Amino acid sequence: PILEFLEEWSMENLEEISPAAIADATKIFVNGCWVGIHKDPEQLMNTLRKLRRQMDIIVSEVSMIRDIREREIRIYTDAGRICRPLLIVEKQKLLLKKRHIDQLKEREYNNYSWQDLVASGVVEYIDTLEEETVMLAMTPDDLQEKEVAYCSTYTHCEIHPSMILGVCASIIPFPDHNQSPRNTYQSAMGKQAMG
Amino acid sequence: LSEKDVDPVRTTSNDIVEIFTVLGIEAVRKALERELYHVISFDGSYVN
Amino acid sequence: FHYAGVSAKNVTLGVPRLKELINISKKPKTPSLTVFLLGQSARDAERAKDILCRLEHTTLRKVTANTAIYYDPNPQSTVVAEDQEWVNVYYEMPDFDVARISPWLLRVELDRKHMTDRKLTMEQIAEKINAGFGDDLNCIFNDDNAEKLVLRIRIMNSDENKMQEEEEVVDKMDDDVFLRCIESNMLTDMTL
Amino acid sequence: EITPDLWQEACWIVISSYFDEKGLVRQQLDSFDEFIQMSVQRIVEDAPPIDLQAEAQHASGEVEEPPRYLLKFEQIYLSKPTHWERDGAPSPMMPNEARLRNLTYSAPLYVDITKTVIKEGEEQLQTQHQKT
Amino acid sequence: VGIRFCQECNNMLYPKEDKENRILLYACRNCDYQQEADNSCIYVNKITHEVDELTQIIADVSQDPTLPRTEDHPCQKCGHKEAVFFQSHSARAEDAMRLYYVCTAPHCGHRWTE
Amino acid sequence: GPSSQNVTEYVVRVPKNTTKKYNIMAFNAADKVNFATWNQARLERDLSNKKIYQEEEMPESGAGSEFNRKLREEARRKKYGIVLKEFRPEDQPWLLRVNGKSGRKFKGIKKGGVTENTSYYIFTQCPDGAFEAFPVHNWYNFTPLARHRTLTAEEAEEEWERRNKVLNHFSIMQQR
Amino acid sequence: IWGIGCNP
Amino acid sequence: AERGELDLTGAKQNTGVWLVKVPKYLSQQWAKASGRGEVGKLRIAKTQGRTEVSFTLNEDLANEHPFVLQSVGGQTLTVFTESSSDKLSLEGIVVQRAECRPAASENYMRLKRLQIEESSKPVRLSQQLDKVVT
Amino acid sequence: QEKMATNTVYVFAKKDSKYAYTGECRSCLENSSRPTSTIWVSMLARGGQGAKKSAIGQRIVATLPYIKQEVPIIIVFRALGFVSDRDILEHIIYDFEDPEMMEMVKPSLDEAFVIQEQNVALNFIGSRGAKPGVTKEKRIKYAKEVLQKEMLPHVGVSDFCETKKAYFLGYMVHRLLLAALGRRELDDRDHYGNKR
Ligand SMILES: [Zn+2]
Ligand SMILES: [Zn+2]
Repeated sequence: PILEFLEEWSMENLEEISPAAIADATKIFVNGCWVGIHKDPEQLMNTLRKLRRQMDIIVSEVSMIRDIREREIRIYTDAGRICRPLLIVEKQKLLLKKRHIDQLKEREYNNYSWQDLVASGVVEYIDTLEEETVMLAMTPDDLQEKEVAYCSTYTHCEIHPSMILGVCASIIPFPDHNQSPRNTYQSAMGKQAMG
Repeated sequence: LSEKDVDPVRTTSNDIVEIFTVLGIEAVRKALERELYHVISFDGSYVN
Repeated sequence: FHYAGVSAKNVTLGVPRLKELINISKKPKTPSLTVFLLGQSARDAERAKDILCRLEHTTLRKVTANTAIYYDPNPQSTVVAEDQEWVNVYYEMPDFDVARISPWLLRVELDRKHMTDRKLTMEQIAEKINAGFGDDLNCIFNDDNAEKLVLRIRIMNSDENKMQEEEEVVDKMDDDVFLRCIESNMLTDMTL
Repeated sequence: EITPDLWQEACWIVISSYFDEKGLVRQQLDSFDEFIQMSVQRIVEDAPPIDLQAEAQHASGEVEEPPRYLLKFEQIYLSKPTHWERDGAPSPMMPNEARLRNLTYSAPLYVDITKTVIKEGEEQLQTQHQKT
Repeated sequence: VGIRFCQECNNMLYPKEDKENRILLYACRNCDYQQEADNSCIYVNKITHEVDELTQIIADVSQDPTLPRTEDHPCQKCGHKEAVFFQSHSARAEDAMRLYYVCTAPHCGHRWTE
Repeated sequence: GPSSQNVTEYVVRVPKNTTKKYNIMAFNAADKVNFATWNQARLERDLSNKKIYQEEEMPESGAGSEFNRKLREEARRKKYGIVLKEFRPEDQPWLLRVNGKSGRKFKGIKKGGVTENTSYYIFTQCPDGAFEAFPVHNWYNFTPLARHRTLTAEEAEEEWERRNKVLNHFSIMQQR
Repeated sequence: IWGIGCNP
Repeated sequence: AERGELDLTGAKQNTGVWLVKVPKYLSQQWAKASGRGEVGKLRIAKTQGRTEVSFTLNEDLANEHPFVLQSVGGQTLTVFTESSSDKLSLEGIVVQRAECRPAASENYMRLKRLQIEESSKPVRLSQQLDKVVT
Repeated sequence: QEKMATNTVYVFAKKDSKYAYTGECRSCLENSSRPTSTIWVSMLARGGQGAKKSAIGQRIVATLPYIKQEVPIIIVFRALGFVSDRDILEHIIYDFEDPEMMEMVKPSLDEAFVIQEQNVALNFIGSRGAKPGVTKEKRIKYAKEVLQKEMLPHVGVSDFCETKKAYFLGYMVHRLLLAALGRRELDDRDHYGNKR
């Protein structure tokens, strides 16, 4: 489906490409295969991201990466890519709003769930290759709000920083007040506990 | 060591094989002792 | 990782150095040599700098800003505008012109910063190149007053004549390819 | 509608929604579901059809006389996990019974197969075997 | 400097000298075409390789969210205040921490180093 | 004049079937293809199967196995591999020879990527004044071959053994 | 975890 | 004059032809009847220093298509035909290339989704069976 | 089980290897079938010194799958059918204006200047192929099969896909040349973007 859409959206195929024209245009790779080149990259990239956030043609797991310095757009539909969900930031305002959390709060008898949040475009899944092209805010309120200017172009926000820890490290209380090797040791000891 | 204004007496290399080829087996005895003492005593530890 | 900046040198210490000494490895990971200066060279920093220059390997590639291979049929023609003056001066009383002049030219520009840092002399470099390749290379060097340090190299005039009636059609490397090989060898192994 | 300083409640509400919809082991289950639903069927379809013919049997005129047998697998079907007893009577196999009796929790795998016989008799017959 | 490809065979032209006329000729080995060389330089090697990275920088990099942006340094060409600034980003750049500013705003595409 | 504001609109016709199929012939710009010198041309299917597919099974096939030995020979060759493929011309590249052997030779290859979601049409002027659209049956990219002396394969192997050709290569080409 | 000269 | 000879008369006359990339819905609409001799009208409007090309879908066929031009200077294209009588010929040289784009933006994605579903119909999936086959 | 990503070009620098820079791509046929086949494009180091070797300097070689010996890259491009030197460089170098990349490609072109015939290049690939080759005809067909299927399968495995494979091979070379020039940074094996 992605290849069909790319053909619709003014992507010249490698076979039809004059060799001279490649130099000034971005190369579009889909699953590691150089499909073609596109003369205007940013419009295509925005359209692909809109489609993924609406979940129309591009599934949520599909990751689009643009390397601006190297003039390459890479789209991976491959399996095995590890992804984490991140909130989406437009302008400097989080897309998640009080109406969304009000619907989620009454999750029972409203049939509003995480899938509705993904479909609404509030959250998105981002793999590491796409993480390289993403400006993230650890905490929304602190980093998004205007201060002495550090970054005014945040594109995503972390849901909560404590989610970087795994199952066994999540039982540690006050992990940030411990030495690191000690958290590593507790992760191993907690597997051997009795209960 | 041959170069002018270089002290032939005290100039020393860390490589023990070079010490053996240039200065001899007794010189390597001393040089190996010196290098081993340097690796042992860098942390401050002492071996008799 | 946890040595100090006081050493100001790469030093292998700890278990790896113990293994190097124990196994008597032919090649240490960081071979080093501590040089103690005999007399006044130890007292004065400048004299120690002289000794350093004597002890540190220096090649033409280190002091060469850029190299260009030109084709100039006539040395008097001076295809490069800049070398017109000194080529004309040298060919006012030309040397080795009687044998011939090789048309291919190798022009080497030497960075003044590196040249003065190692305290090398243009005449010194010319002598070293002449000695290394014998008479097969003819070198022309600018005066130090010139803003750009230029060394002009041509194939041997006798070799250009071939000094042989048969002349042999082997034509090994012609002259341009031979000049490129000469440039690579000079840069890598000049040992100035 | 911005959520200021109410973020501690909000972030954990969205995290809770994530973990309600997607469990902790969702990756294993989703991968296995992809295997069974698509990969098995695709592996069956990708396999080239089996072409077989006799080696000039009967030493006759042999104008393509040996019949050609063509087999094509299609439409793989999976049943629910089932345990057949010593009697041979099929019965559903609950996972705990598999743990206690050291059984293997497995499900029967069935494929539709189409067999075509071409004997150069000007007629080809394509018999179909259902749920083999 | 630049490599010229022969029209007749579309292959690389290698330098060659005509002894009779003492004229440099770029001649293909595969085909007999010969061309007089205007440049008269065969091989140029810059050991210092002091090549400005301003040419290599793409104006598209201004769109990157991750790049830092300064409004302190105004654009020389158009006066737009914003300008993404980034370092060399290049291997074999020796030791340079120069910031290669790129003017933001559509179609200016101005690259300056201060 | 009328040229600054002319509006032209023409009918479109798509006949159901055409006796001659329509293809695309694409030449690279750098090749500088010119049709003024194209007095004559020859376009035909390739025979490279001579080298790698057919009449390569000439001598061993007609050696003369007979009887039980004939049966066994045929069956053995067939079961040894998977019946060697023969000439199926419609699925082979095209060879173009302009002005006979003297002129340039080009080779066209069918565009491997199919246009499952695309179609190409050609508009041609006609006396009735209506555009006619014909589907593109196939796309071919033609690339020229120089009419220069070609190194023999055996000689090429011998030369490549001497990968270190210190002597000038141009003289070597002249010798050949 | 301390510094460059200490420990990690 | 031989079987392999190419009739270069079109090249000699320098006949100019236009190449256009058109979508599958348009081509399939044309192929539906394909024998009525009519599928639409191509309208070209030119101004002082700008030209626009558009195609109107036939009213019967439907039960606007702007054209975007592409430069042809980077590659030379010609059209040749293989006659059923084994008489190869050249029709002309391509002098202009164009692309046909849909007018609808979002509702067109609905038709695209329907086409995707139609193309996914031949795709077969493993089927869950409630009762073991006996 | 963690694995390195397939169908991607990664350039690494190996000190021990004679090649200064090596770019590898591990290709799988859309995960549908066949084992993953890795094709390496490497650049020989300038450390090796000879009258001809120093003049050529860095020369690119390619380790095609199921061919025992390294194959010069220009020969591979000619085997795919792109005989002309200009066309090979057109695939490898996207902008001819830059002199440095063309300078890098020149030595490898010189090394392969003996072979100017597509059939001869195919025969050479077959002859240095690990599998034995009885005749020229057999060697040519075998090497053509290897190029069609074994090398770069993800780009294409049939359907006259030589142009696509040529463009992707040229991309691998382009990335190797950019790494050698230093314009692109060498890829890191530990990045979890690469570790499927
Ligand atoms: Zn030529
Ligand atoms: Zn500006």
